[PDB]
Amino acid sequence: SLALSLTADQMVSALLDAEPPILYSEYDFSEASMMGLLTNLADRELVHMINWAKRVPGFVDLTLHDQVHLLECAWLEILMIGLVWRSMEHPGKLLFAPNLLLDRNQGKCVEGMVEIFDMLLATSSRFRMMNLQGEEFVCLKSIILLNSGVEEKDHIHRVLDKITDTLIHLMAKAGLTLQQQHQRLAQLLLILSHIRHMSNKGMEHLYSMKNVVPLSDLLLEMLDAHR
Amino acid sequence: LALSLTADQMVSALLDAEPPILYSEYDPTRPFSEASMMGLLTNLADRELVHMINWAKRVPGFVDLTLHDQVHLLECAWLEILMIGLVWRSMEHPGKLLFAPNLLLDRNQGKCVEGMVEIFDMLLATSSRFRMMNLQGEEFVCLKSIILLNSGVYTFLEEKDHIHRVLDKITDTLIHLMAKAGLTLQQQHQRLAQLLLILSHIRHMSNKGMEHLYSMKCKNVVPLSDLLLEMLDAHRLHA
Amino acid sequence: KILHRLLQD
Amino acid sequence: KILHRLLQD
Ligand SMILES: O=S(=O)(Oc1ccccc1F)[C@@H]1C[C@@H]2O[C@H]1C(c1ccc(O)cc1)=C2c1ccc(O)cc1
Ligand SMILES: O=S(=O)(Oc1ccccc1F)[C@@H]1C[C@@H]2O[C@H]1C(c1ccc(O)cc1)=C2c1ccc(O)cc1
Repeated sequence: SLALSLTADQMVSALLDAEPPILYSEYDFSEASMMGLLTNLADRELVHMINWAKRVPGFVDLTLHDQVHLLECAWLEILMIGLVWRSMEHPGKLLFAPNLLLDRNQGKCVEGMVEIFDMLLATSSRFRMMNLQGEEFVCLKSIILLNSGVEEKDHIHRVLDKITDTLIHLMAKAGLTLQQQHQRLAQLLLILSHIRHMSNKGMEHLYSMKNVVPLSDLLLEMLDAHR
Repeated sequence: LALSLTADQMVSALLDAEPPILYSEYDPTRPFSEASMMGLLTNLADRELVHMINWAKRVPGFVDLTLHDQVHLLECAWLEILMIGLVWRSMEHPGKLLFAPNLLLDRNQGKCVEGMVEIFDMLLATSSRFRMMNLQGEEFVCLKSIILLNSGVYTFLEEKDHIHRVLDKITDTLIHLMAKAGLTLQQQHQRLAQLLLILSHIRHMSNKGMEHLYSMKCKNVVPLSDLLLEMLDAHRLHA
Repeated sequence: KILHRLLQD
Repeated sequence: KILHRLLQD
């Protein structure tokens, strides 16, 4: 209701204010220690993600069943796009946390993780070359939440169209021509296909490595959702 | 020389490059088993792959790439491409998937194979989604070409920029189709977004499908062709 | 499930 | 590489 009535700038500002904080890791090593830091970090990020999702316009209008479904489907995608976003200004490096900056060689510590790291780094470099803006990023992340699990179905689609309008608004405001607007919009959304791909592959390893390190109860239930 | 094409010429080239609808080797003299069902799908996919390869060569800009780059894109996107073709020809068949004119299956027949009904439901939902949006054939061939060029582009430079130029051209072509169809400017970027967001679901279905195709091979359900083996061995991996 | 009650706030 | 061969023929 209210989400459908928001203006383009109101959409942007609402998503900007809803942005979760950048958390630190416990970092002060091995494969157990590497996975331990990542999982501990991800688990704390999941808590903020849940409360962030509730602040995404139109999300609370959905049933608790659908809200659960959407987050179960998109949680790793959301974590990953957050990771590549803050890793933008650090070429060849992944900024999991301000005190946890890892290069691809440190991804060889865990079996099969270097392949995912490379895909994430390539995504980050792609964001860098496109000069992805913060206002665009928050639109992409909200799209991922609402799309990756989709009168309820039509409501989700109406909100999605609004975010599309918001993206186009940002590009028009940036001075881009009409042809440039469509092209950049297409470019951004096709990256979500790669983000989906990385999440599917990452998930495939996570419910394999799930027994290496202590996985939290919430994390396990999110993992179980993809099985 | 793909960047010199107009929108209409892009569409015409893509329409003319379309692969034929093949038939399955379905034998109605015997009942379905997990193996027999998987055998039909495997055999069909294998024959479609050969036509896909020749179709890919007719996609503007694809032959400009090195053989190693052409191999990578096809290895990454082959199942996505098969699936979007499946959901496209299943549009006018609610509740059913048209693998072939002589192979039209519903979700209950998908239960014949372990873990396939989940993918079948997704494929059905995607086909229904296309039907609801009234996807046009001109739009479909654009989407299928985008999948070929995009899905493996992030896992590659010089010709990396070439691909993105061709992809921008296909974007221009899609908008052109929607404008010619009389859609308002706002409706054009909304529909563009809607179609492209569906590609994420197609990636998803492919990943899930590939995952089970490992296990079917690893349980020796049906013999896979050497080509199909190598396509599967590109994904492949890795858990 | 945990996710359920975390959303229910 | 069979795919490689087919892309040439
Ligand atoms: O590299 S992987 O795909 O996992 C693996 C793949 C192959 C082998 C081993 C792996 F660990 C996964 C994506 C990203 O790095 C890991 C991770 C994570 C997430 C949850 C979890 O339980 C464990 C790890 C991430 C994260 C991304 C963003 C963050 O803010 C935080 C973490
Ligand atoms: O159902 S599945 O995802 O695979 C699974 C198989 C068993 C259990 C679970 C699975 F998920 C896969 C997608 C679609 O149906 C199967 C199939 C195929 C493809 C290749 C192959 O070797 C075998 C099957 C397809 C196809 C789609 C379009 C076509 O034109 C042809 C086939």
